Amino acid sequence: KFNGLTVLPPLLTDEMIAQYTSALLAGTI
Amino acid sequence: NFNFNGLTGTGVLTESNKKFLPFQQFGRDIADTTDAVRDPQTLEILDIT
Ligand SMILES: *[C@@H]1O[C@H](CO)[C@@H](O)[C@H](O)[C@H]1NC(C)=O
Repeated sequence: KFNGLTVLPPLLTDEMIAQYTSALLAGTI
Repeated sequence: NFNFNGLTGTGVLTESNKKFLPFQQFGRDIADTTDAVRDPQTLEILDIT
């Protein structure tokens, strides 16, 4: 849309980050 | 490189689903960037991506 302003996606997507916090919770628990 | 009546912009045009009021000629985005035009010969709305 923008002029040459573009947005890169993050390397770790939201699902994977949810998996990392799931791993941390399962480990903690 | 489209030139609607005074809107000289460079974009791909798409078959929009926007409903301009009868007197509104071109659409505008939040940050003052043109999003759509009314083709003045067929009163249909084209988006500019
Ligand atoms: C322009 O003329 C064409 C016929 O050549 C017609 O189909 C079209 O509706 C006209 N445009 C407007 C805005 O009436």
